[PDB]
Amino acid sequence: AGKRRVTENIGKGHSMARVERLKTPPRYAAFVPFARGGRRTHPPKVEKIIWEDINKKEKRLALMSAIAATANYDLVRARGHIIDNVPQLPLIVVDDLQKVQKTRETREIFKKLGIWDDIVRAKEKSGVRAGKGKMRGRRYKKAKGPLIVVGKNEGIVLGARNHPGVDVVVVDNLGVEHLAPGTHPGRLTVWTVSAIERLRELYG
Amino acid sequence: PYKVIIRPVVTEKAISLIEKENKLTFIVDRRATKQDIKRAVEEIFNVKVEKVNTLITPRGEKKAYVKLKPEYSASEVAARLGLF
Amino acid sequence: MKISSKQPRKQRKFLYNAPLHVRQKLMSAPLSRELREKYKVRNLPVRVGDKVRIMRGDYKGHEGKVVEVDLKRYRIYVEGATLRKTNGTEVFYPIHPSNVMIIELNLEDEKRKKIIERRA
Amino acid sequence: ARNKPLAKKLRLAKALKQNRRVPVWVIVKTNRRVLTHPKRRYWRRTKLKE
Amino acid sequence: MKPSEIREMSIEEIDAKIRELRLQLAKERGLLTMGTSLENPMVIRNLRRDIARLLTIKKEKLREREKGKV
RNA sequence: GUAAGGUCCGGUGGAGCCGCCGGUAUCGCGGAUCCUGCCGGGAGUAGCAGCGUAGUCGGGUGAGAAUCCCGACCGCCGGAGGGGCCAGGGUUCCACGGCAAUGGUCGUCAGCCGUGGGUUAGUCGGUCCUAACCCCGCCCGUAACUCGGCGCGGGGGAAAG
RNA sequence: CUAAGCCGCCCGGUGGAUGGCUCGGCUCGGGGCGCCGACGAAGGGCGUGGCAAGCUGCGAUAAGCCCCGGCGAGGCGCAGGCAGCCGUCGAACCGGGGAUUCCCGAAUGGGACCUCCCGCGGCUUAUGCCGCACUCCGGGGUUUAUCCCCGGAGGGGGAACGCGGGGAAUUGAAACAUCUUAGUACCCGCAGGAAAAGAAAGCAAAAGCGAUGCCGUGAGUAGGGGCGACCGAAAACGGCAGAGGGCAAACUGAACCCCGGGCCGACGAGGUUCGGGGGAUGUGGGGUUGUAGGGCCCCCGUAUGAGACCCUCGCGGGUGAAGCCGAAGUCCGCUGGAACGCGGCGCCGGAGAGGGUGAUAGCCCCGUAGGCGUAAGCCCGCAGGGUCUCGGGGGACCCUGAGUACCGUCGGUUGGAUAUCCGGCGGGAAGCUGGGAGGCAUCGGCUCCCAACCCUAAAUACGUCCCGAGACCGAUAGCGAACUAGUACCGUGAGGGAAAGCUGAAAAGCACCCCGGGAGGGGGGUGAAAAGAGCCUGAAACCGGGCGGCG
Repeated sequence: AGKRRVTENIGKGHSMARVERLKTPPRYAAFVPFARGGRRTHPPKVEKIIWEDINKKEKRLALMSAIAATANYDLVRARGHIIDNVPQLPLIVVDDLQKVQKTRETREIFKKLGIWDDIVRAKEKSGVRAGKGKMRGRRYKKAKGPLIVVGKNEGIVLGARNHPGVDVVVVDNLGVEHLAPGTHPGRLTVWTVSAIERLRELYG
Repeated sequence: PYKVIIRPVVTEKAISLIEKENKLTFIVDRRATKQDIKRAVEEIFNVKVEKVNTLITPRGEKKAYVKLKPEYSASEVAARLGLF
Repeated sequence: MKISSKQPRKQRKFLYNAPLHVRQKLMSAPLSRELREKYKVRNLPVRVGDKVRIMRGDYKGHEGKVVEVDLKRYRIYVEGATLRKTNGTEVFYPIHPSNVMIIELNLEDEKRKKIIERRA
Repeated sequence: ARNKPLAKKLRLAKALKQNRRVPVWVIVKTNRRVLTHPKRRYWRRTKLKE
Repeated sequence: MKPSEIREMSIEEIDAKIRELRLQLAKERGLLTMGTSLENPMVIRNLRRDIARLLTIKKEKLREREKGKV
C-alpha cells in the first residue's frame, strides 16, 4: 500500500521541497508517509502478537472465584440483575430442568422460578449501539441475563436458546467468561443437582 | 438472397444518379468483390449490370455504384425497393 | 432460498443484484384473515389483477386493483394511490408490496394454483 | 497521408465514429448522471494514439 | 416465427425463407435510413432473430440427417 | 475547571448518539523551502507595438456590427504572402441551422457547436524487379536462450531507382 | 448625519470540511476448486443495439440462436426516455448440453512499412469444401529425391507456488581486499494442480532404530569466521500422515507386443483367428536381495482349497445444478408527511443471526432454527461372466549395474573444520573365495549395509478464483481504480498514470402570468422541509451589504 508508485526527486536548486514526485504530469508527490496517497508510516501488521496466555492453574483459580461469586447476594444485585423474586442464591434446580425442549415451557418455568423479570430486563436493555459497528454487523449491543448451567443436556439448550441474554452451558465446558461477562463478576446463575454434584467432584 | 447487399443508399446524390445515369447505389459488405456485387444485383433484381464501381467510406463501409444496362430501368428497381 | 451470511454488505449486495427469478419471490404480501383461513397460506406474490388494501403510508386503508408491478424496483402501482402533477395529471405512487394485503386473489393461473397447493 | 493502408484507414474510421457527443435521450434516461465519455477528442489538440 | 413451425418446413423452404428475410431486412434498413415515420422500429430485430432461428434449425436438421444416415 | 476540556441556553438538521468500568489503536498539529484542495494582496495592473504600421465611404443583415456580406477608393506580397503536391494530420472537407464555451477585443463570423452529406480507375500509385540491408531452415558455439555466427537452400527489401 | 480604512455581529455569495450513510477495499483460522491449446489457446484488432457515444456482453445467426430441467407473470444490461415488440404453445431469469463463432495471434501453404494480401493440388457442374509450415516418432512408395502418401507428437499462455542452471552492487564490517549483502535482485531452461523427495552400500554403539515429506525442539548449540563483523546445521525425542513396488543378470527360447479386420462372448471383461509393423543385436516367462537373495539340481508335500482383481449386457442404494417447505400482530390511543417510536392489549420461539420496508420492527417481506428434492457425473453394493496368485529343507554349480566406486590436482559451494556436495583434467579396481560406511591417514576387531537402473498416494506450498468471518478503513482513508479505471492523459521507446460517491417518502423535477434577444428575473404552484437538479448537511479562508465602535 503506497508502494506502487515510481518517483524521482527534484533535488536541490528548485524553489520547492526535496520530495519524491511522479515522472508524469501533473507531477504529484508519492511514496511518502506524509504524501497524499502514499504509504502509512506505522500501519497495523498481521505479524503482531495479540494472543495472551494464562497459566492453567491460575485460570482454574479464577474460575473457582467466579463460581464462588455467582452465589453472592451483594455482587449479583450490584451487577444489575433484578433478584427480587429469586427464592435464594445460589439457585439450584432439580434434574427435571434438563429434559425441557420447548421455549414456551421454559418461559413458564422461568416465570415460576423468578427470572423472567431478568429476561425482560435484558430484552429491554438490548438496543441499537453507536458507531461504525452497524456497517460491519454489530448493530445491536445485547445485554446479559440468567445463565443456565446443567450437568447433561438432552434438550434444555434447544428449549432455552432463544431467551434474550441467557446462555445454556454444560458444566464440563463452563468458562470464566460465562460467569463474568465483560470482566464483571456476579452473574445470576441457575444450576442443576447433577451440575452441583459435578462441581463437588471437580472441586471447581 | 446472399449477404453482399446491406442497404440501399437513399441520399440525394444517389437519387440523382438513379434519375440520370441508370445507377443504383448500395452499401454492401466489405469482403465482397466487384464480381460478387454484380452477381448479387443480377440475381436479386433480375436485371443486367453494365458496370460496378466500389469505394470504402471514411466510416469503414463499402459503397457500390452499379450502372445498369440501357435495357433495364433503375427507377423501376428503386420503386420496387421503395426508394421513391 | 438460502442467504446464510450474517453480514449487511453481502445481504444488501444479494438484495440489489438478485436475478429476476429470485426477485419474483421478493414481492410477496400478506393475505387477509379470510383468505388465510380459506387457503392455509400466509402470503403470496402479488399479480396485477389481485385486489389490494393498503396499510402504511399517506394512502393507508385505500383499496384497489394492482395496476403495475416492477421487479427491478420491487414496487407496484395500485388504482387510486395517485399524485397530482403541476400541470394537472394523475400519476401512480410506487408502493412496496410489504405494505399491502391481498383481499382477493386472481387465480386463473394453474401454476399459481400449484404454488398454493404446495404451500398449503 | 495521401496513400493509406486499409487497416490504418479502418482504425481511423473507428476513431472518427467513436468521437461523438452523448445522446440527449441517454442523458434523460440516466437523469443527468451520464453526460460525457472519456473518448471525446479534438483533432487539433488531442491526437490519436496511432 | 416459432421453432416448431420452422421445423415443420423442409430445408429448401428454409433457404427460400432465409433469402426472403434477408431481402426484406435490407429493404427495411434502407427505409429506416430514408424516412422518419418508424411505425414498427422492432421489425429489423424480429427479422434478424428469425434469420438466426432459421439458420440454427437448418443446421440442426443437417446434423440429425447426417447422424441418421450414418 | 489553575488546564487539557466539559456541560447548558438560542438557531440550522433530519437519524442516530452518549455517561461509568475494563481492554484495544494508523489515538491529539504551526512549522519539515511538508503533501492534497480552495481562496487572497500583487491587480482591473503587465501584456494584446518592434520581424509585413491598413483601412475608409455608402448599402445589406441582424435584438445587438470597427471586426459578418456587396460596390467603389486607397494599400501590401508579387523568385512568393502566388500555382501544384509529399511526409505528417485524420474529417479539419461541403451545405444548412446557431453563438453556452473556444478565437489575445467584438462577432450575426469560423479550422468552434448541432444536423445531414462527401473520396467511383485495365491506363495515376501500391501490386512486379532488384540495390544497400534484413529474416527464416540446416549447421557450429554457448549451462542455456528470445543470445553470437561462417557456409549452403529459401524469402523479403524503393508510393521520387 | 465625515470620505477611504480597521475590528466585531447578522444576512448573502464562493468553496467543499465536518457529521451520517456504503452494492467498494484490506486481512484471515477452517472449507471448496485448481490448469487452457493445432478438434487452433490466452492477449488484441474490427464489427454488432430503432433511436447507441463509453462500459459490459456477443461474432455477419453478432446485449444474441436451439434442446432437456427449475421459477411462475412479467421482460427488452450499467441506464429512471419515445416508439414498438417478445411471453401462458410458459417468456425474462437460473443450472446442464448444443449451434454460430470475422481478422490477426504458437499462427502453420507464401508474404508483410500497417490485424491486409498473393499461392499450389483433389472433390465439386459450379457455388463451395478438403489438403500443403519447421523438428521428429511409427509405416508405405519410388523417383533414392529426406521427394511423395496414411497415422501421431512438440510449439503459445497461466497471479503466486515448484524443479534444474547462470549470477551483481549499493549496504555491514563505523575505511577495505577474505567475508557480508547472497546462492539474494535479475537472466535462461523445464512441469503440475501441486511439484520435488522417497524405501538404506542409511541412522547410531551399555542400547538399538528402521522410506520420504512437514511442524516443535535440539539451537544461536556442534561447527565456520582479517576467529574480526558475522554466518550456522543434523542425529536423537515429541507430533501429522503412513505404503511400498518394478528392472539388468543367472535360467527358458518366439511361448511376445502394437495397428486394422473377423468370430465366440453382452455391446464390456475375456478367449480365439487373419493381414501388416516390430522381434534371435532377444518380444514374452521368472527376479530383485546382505553374516545374503535369486536361478538351476536333488528330497518331501501341497492346490481338493483359499485369495485378490477385471467388466457391467443388468439391478439397488448414497452423494449430486438450478431449487422447494419453513411459527408468531399490521390490534386499539398519542406525536408524526410517513410508525419500526411512546402507553396499553396479545402471540410464536429448534426461529430474539442479519437485511429491506416512508423513523429505531422477534411476529409486514425476505431469511435464520430445523428439514426436503435433484438430470448428468461420481461412490458403494447385489448378481452373472472371466483372469490371476499361494509351501518347505540341502548344494559343491550359475547371476547380482565400469571409464563406475575410488586416488591426485584445480574451480565453485558448504558449518563441514587435514572430516560437506558438485564439476573439469590426468589415473582407475574388485566384481560373491565379492564389495561399501562408521568425521586426518593406515593396520587389526566389532557393528551396520549392498552404490554405480526406475516408479510411488497422505500428511506440505501457493491463491489467479469460490463459500464464511472481522476489537481493520469509511471517499485526501481503504487496492491505483466504491463511478463508462490500468479509463482519460504524458513519452519515439522501454514505460509512467489521475480526478470523479449522496435531491426527495413519491418527480409530485415548478402548470399558468409579467419582463427580457437570450441566459435567466419577479409572481404563482409542488413538497413535512427546496432539499430546485449548479440538488443530504454547507465549516474556514476570501468577497459584497446592513448594523454597533473608532475615523
